[PDB]
Amino acid sequence: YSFSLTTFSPSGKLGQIDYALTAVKQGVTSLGIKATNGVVIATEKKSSSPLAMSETLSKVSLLTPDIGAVYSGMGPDYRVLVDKSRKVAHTSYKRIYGEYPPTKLLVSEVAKIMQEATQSGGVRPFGVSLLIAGHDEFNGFSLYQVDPSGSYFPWKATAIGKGSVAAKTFLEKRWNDELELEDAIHIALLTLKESVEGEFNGDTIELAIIGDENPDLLGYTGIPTDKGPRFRKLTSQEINDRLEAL
Amino acid sequence: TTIVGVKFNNGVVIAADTRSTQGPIVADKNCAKLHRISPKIWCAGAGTAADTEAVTQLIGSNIELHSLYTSREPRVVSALQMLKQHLFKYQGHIGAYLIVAGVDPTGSHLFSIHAHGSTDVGYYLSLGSGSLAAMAVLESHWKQDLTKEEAIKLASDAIQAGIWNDLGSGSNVDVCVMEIGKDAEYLRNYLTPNVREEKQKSYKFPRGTTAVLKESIVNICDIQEE
Amino acid sequence: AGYDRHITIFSPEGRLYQVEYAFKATNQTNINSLAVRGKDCTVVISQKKVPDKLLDPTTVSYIFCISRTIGMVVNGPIPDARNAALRAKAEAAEFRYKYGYDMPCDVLAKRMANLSQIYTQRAYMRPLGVILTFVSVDEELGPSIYKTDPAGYYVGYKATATGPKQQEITTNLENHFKKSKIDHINEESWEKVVEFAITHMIDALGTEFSKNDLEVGVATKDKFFTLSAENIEERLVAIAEQ
Amino acid sequence: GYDRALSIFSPDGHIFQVEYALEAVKRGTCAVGVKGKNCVVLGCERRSTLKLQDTRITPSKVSKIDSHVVLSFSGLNADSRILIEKARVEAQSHRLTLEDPVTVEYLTRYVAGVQQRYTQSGGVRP
Amino acid sequence: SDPSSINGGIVVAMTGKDCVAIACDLRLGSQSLGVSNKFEKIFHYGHVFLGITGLATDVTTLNEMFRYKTNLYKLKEERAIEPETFTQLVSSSLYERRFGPYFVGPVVAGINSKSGKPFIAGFDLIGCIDEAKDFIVSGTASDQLFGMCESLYEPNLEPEDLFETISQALLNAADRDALSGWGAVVYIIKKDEVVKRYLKMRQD
Amino acid sequence: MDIILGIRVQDSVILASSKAVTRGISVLKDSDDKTRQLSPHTLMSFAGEAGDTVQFAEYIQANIQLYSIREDYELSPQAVSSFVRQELAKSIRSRRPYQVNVLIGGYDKKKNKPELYQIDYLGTKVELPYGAHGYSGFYTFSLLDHHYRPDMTTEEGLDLLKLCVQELEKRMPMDFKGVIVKIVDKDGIRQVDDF
Amino acid sequence: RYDSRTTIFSPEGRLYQVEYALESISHAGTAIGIMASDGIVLAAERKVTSTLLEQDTSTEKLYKLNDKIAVAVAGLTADAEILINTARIHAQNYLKTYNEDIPVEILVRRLSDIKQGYTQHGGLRPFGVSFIYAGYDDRYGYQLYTSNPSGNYTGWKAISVGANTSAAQTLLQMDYKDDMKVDDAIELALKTLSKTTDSSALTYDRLEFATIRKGANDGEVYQKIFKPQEIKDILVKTGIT
Amino acid sequence: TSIMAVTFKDGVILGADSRTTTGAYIANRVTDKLTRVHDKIWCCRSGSAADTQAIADIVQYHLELYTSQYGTPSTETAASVFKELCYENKDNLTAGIIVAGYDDKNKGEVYTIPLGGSVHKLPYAIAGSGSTFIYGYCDKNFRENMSKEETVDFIKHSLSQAIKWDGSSGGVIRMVVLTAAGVERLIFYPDEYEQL
Amino acid sequence: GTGYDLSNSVFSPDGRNFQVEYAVKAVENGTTSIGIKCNDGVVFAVEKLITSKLLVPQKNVKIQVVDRHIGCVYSGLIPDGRHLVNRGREEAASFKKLYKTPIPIPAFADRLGQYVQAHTLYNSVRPFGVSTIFGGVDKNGAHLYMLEPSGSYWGYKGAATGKGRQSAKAELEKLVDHHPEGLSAREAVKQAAKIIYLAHEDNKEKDFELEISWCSLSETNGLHKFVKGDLLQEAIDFAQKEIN
Repeated sequence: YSFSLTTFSPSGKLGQIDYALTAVKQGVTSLGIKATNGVVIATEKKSSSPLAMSETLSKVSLLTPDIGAVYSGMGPDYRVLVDKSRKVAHTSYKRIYGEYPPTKLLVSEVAKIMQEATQSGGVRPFGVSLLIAGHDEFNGFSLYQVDPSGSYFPWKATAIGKGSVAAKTFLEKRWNDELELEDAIHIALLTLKESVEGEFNGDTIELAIIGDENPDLLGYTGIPTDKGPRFRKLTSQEINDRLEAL
Repeated sequence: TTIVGVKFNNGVVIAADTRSTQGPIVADKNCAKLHRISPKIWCAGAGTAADTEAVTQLIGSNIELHSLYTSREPRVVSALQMLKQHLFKYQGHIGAYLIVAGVDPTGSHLFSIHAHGSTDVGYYLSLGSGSLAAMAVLESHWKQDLTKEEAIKLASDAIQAGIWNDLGSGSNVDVCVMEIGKDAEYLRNYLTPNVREEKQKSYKFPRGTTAVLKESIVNICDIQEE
Repeated sequence: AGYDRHITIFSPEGRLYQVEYAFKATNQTNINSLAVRGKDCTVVISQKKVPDKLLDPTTVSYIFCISRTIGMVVNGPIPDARNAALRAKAEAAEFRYKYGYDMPCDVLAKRMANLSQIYTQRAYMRPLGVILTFVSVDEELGPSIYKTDPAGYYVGYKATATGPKQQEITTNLENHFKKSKIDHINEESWEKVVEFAITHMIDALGTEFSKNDLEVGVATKDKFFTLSAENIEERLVAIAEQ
Repeated sequence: GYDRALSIFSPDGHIFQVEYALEAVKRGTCAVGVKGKNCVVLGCERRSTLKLQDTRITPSKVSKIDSHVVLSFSGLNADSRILIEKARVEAQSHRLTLEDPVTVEYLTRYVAGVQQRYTQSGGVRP
Repeated sequence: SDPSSINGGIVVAMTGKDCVAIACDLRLGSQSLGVSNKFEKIFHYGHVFLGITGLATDVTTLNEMFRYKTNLYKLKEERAIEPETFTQLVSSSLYERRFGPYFVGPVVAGINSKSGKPFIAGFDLIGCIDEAKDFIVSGTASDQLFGMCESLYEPNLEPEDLFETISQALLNAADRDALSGWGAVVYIIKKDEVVKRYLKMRQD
Repeated sequence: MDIILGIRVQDSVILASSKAVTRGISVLKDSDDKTRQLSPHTLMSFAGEAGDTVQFAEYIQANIQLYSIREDYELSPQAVSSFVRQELAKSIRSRRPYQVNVLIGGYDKKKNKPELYQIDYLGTKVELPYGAHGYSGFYTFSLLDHHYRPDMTTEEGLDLLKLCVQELEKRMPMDFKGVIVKIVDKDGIRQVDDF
Repeated sequence: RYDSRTTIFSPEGRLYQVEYALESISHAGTAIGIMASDGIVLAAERKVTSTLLEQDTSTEKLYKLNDKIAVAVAGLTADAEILINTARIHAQNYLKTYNEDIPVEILVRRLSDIKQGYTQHGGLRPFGVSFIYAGYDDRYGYQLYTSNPSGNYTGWKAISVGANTSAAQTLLQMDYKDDMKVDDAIELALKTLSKTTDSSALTYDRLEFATIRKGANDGEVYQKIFKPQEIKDILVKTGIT
Repeated sequence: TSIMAVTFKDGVILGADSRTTTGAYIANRVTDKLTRVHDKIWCCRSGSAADTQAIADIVQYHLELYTSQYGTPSTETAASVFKELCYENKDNLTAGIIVAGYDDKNKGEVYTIPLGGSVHKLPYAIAGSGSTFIYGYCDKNFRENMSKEETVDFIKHSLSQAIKWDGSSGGVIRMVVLTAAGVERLIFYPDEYEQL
Repeated sequence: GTGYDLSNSVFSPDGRNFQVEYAVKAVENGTTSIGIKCNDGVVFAVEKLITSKLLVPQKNVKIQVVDRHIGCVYSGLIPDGRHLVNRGREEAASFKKLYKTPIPIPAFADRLGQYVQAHTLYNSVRPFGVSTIFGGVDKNGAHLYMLEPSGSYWGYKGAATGKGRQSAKAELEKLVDHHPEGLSAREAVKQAAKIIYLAHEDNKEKDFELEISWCSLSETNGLHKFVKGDLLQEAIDFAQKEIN
């Protein structure tokens, strides 16, 4: 029943999908909050030893300059799948469309890599549920959750991982229909400090935004006609700033 | 077309004209001959416009993919080697001539690459139709070690001689200055040698000066219930 | 109950029992490795345990030269040690001619790690039981240590240790870095950074070492060499003498 | 018995997968054939599931494969549907080769042929 | 004749102020035989118009091919493709078969519903972006058109003055083009609506 | 083959096909068709190089027939023409190119309107009331404008078609030795005997 | 026992895996088509919801496969996703080859083979998707079908798939009218959806709607997906809100 | 474009003309033809410039693997990779390559690899198009087991005659000295060596 | 225990692959193979049991040659060891074509260890179950390895495997004690024989035949060859003299 990708259950569904979901819940807590001019995405880092460099873990990886991600679930699965995601994005949708793809479209490709890893029995699907946030000039700022069940959902605010259930009511309570990015950045840290305490500090919590265009990150100038990276990773020093004013 | 590169101490400049000719007729008066491989690598195209355009795009996506993968700054050095490989595979059945230059942490580099897969390094290069006309200007007027100032002046001078003696090189000069650890400066239409001459009559007339037979609306959108 | 007789089939906790029994196969040669960062070098010192006298000791090793600037230290078993070493070498070669420059410590460790994930992704191969730690001084990152695990998890480090008595090594290192308040050793030639790694390992294990019982690989700036037993010996009386 | 798999034979010499395949035929609608001397009549039960079922566009249980051979079925309706289409590509192809329309004797072999093939193999059900 | 343009045909695209036009002749030829008087060069997908010049078999084949490519996009994103984006789509279809290649010279025309800004483009055989917004011409009368257009071109004519300017350019050129001479259809394109107006002109 | 014509009138479509089959310097047979039905109301004539003609006609015949059975409903002439164009335009980029050129006439029974579609070898669908390939189109296109009207009866279309055969005969070295004249109407496809 | 792979039958000539695949369907929300000679309404219900699930920016249980045929989805949305792409690709292939927008029958028959094919061949999983195909073709006019995950099809005058199939079917056939109106067809879908679904109030945000009509301007075929606000207003009219 | 490599007692010194011509147009005048494939193993390139570069990079992929797994390659070992590649790619490529290197136990070894690809151990070799002008002076003026000064002077002078008698030869005369002291670059400029 | 055999890629909880350990047990039932490395050579000797006294004597070898300079002897199943040497001849031959030199002994060690490792890594093959002692002479002098069915190898001054590894490792352990210097290859021929003679008291039910081979830099021109004739008889006399 539960226990092949091939076998359907009496009430249906594959069990491997359910067990892969279990994996996510053993993960770390990542959460996203949509503001009216951004999306803030936040997660923490752990590594066991403190002798570990924390700036070497990849968990906030830009897929494109327009679209950042986090995960909860398996660490190994992330790096591989981020790698694959990027590769597909240029083949199907940057050699054709001529620019880095839509937030909606790219979320569908990611789901399609998962889906292929469910169809082929003896091959497990990815351990991760990602949050993929981005911007496009048609559908605006957007936020998604793409599950290891190969389905994706759009969301207003969401959290995934172990601490998800505690975070979601904070999100219900504290979300309002009109927010700024700066009130979202503070709400993001506040909620994430529920997930852990005794170790939360600006050098071990990794937090980024997909906000407004920044020509500061564009790296070539004197071309006004294109936009710069929507994405911005905030440094360790910024994360400490926001944690003091909170 | 004409393309030059001038190596200087604190970076490298790549200049190329805006006109594109496909036969004896001018395809475009203004259209870019500075294609973007990566934010710190730029290159200009010569030869058949289609082959250069396609190649730059193909290699460009791979070097942006590489930057993310190696989690460090895009090398000029990566780019050339990968590009060279790409060129080899067709066996010279692709007609791309390029000057690629950039700044990376290994420093500034200025390369020439041919359709065959012959590869060269100098401290001053050119390729294209009007390469012989610019080459003369570089060898004489260049010396080893330059400031920003002298490099930009010498680059626009070479294209400018290009326009005046080369048929396929025309119109304006677009210059891109890549200094080591600084933003590329894309200075669109830095130099004009000859501005436009206007036409001497107005050619706009009333309607019915051109005959109509039928007038129709063609669809482009979906109707409602009205 | 199903769920380490298969590579891919999950447990009802969302763990892969079989993959984790590979994190537990790294004790099979029962050696310890330490690699630490100096300020112009990366040092790795791992045991060389030559058990028998029928063996010639100079072919016993775990430190492999991968490339001009890249070494790798293996903890865990020999058969998989060699498979790890050829793939990293093979990839080192591929990167240089394809992309026309040397291979950094990150680029190699990420690629092997992704490769481990692929081997766990299919049910047509197994994971290996070996822990890989890459050592180098990188072209623009300087001293770098990247540990690639059997699942394909990687994290960088100031210092890492591996093996059965790894926990005993880990407290000694933690206390050093805590007290110093730097992420480096400030000794300014590699001959004393090597001495420092020997020093901490004697205290942790409680054992003396001798010429045959250590292996030392040294990543120096822009070059790499693994030290003979008589050069290790010079280091060992340097410790004893103060 | 030896229904765990198709390729393994059976002490009893009956491949179970075929026997159960027959059993499945009894699910579907009755079809009857009766020959005359100048006619064949091919009739079938067309069982109506609900009164919301169209007669506008809903498939008949009888399908012409070519313009003078007729075919009814009994069985798994899902399975019949590709069996009828496969029968048909060959059938038409019969004219490509010979410039003769489809002979009924060549056609039965072919339909038995796609089926025999599926049974012989192990990585398909009959 | 030449192997990439035995069957002729001409397309001309101009820019006006917040308007485009595109126009073509309707003669199909096959060597020296004029075959059909009605046979359009220009086709459209949503609010972007495309003429495709060249060897006549490939005009028809890419008409179908592009419709397949556009419509896959439209349904999936739930929104129209834009004539900025659509440029790079032609460029990849043409380059896929560099060896044994399509023999066409397509010319886009169109106006964005997110800038309100005219966009025209040209492509060769294996495709290129020719991103001038001067005016873009292709066809067998390519040579003829580049001059006729240039002479008349004043930038930023009003739409109804622009209809005078492109119809006139096209008509003179056509009489003196061997492989086109019959009929004309002129598209005057605006944001709001698209008016199609066939000319009345001479046949040869 | 050595003569191929098409003229479309008020309620029918008229197609003419060469009898002669010229192979080297000998005419091996002087009374063979060069047309095959696609459907009971869609008729395709063919001409071009020998050997290409025969296998192509039969292959297309198999496909249109197979669709007709599948949907249990016959495809409209408009559909049919685009199918035949697609095969030619693919072949011109394939290993073995055809030189089969076709005219496909059909009495469209959904638009209740006669339609003639000329299709050349390279692969060009054009809707046209006239049609012909080879050096037969190079005589009879000129002729057709004057003597045609906006419409006429099928009888007057028959006589009009006979006039183009007479023009060809006089001025073209190629022998065809009479023509098969087939009409495509709303009630089937028939043969009319004509000199 | 026989609850394994697909080659094997049960000695009762049952393939357990097609039977279970049916049962997959009623663990995703109700989906209803009702055919009328004035048009077809397709109406669907969300499987679950929360107060910060965004569902006003996109549909994800109503997909256009082409410009005259569209589908409602009930079942696993992952299984659905691949089959919708394959359907849509084929829909345009038909367009390229014949210059006609694909007939409803050819499209259902294609997908019935494909579903069947994943059960019959290899080791691949069967699909557990029910698509209500609602189309127009100029042969049969207006057409409704639905396809089983089993890989066969039947034409309908009304059908319900998804959760609560039996009840939702019963209320539909109870008040069905042979000629109907498009407007009444929309009303009968809300009336049924209320009693079958265990959500307390029936909200616009728990509904997706699309209508396919040729009677909203003739000469042309108009696919009208209702936006949230149109859905929100029509609940008022029927007095549920 | 004339290239050489000439053995002596303490080693082998490679010589090369830094002129690269595509037709009458000098494509570049300061592009040297000395390519490292290993520490003690270096290669000279003449013939078709594109073709030779492509062969050259693949020999190093092999020799990267060679160093890592199998201990250092010998001068002989690398020259075999060249021979193998040139031979299988007979009709796609003509590469005139001189491979030379220093071993400790064997001193300098020179192998010319023809256009067609073979291998030919020689105490001195010359290849290319610029090499058919200096043969008679190479034979007469050479002696075995030279001293280092003398060997440079032999290479400088032979290559100086090449420039008088070919146009594809020029630039500056490059040398790479391979000895146990290391790898050493040497250069002269035309102002000096036409007074010879 | 039970479980985690029946597969050859399945990890045990202890951290092992059971079936791979059962390989070594098959190698133990195989006949005794030793190698004694010497200061300018290597000597390989093997105990070839006599099935019945109808066997042709000195016409069946478990010694096989690889290229023209590398000796191999396997213990374990006789045909498995054959199959693994054939693959080895093709690999040594590809190396030889490619580089125009004979293999290094470290080179071969790497390559063989990858082919044994490949069959422990996959689910559709049974891992090998042979050890194979091999070595020869190169530029860098003499070298000796013993490759276990686990795919493990190291150099050895001296190596033994088979039923007689209990006796043989002990005799070799005396050999290093009496000679740390190296021992000439000639005197090791006479030594090779005594070692086998005492290792044949673990397979005492049957009779044996002694075959010695060698490869020596200065007394065989770097080449492997069978030791026969007078050299082979002297070793017999040596072993016979001291056993009684």
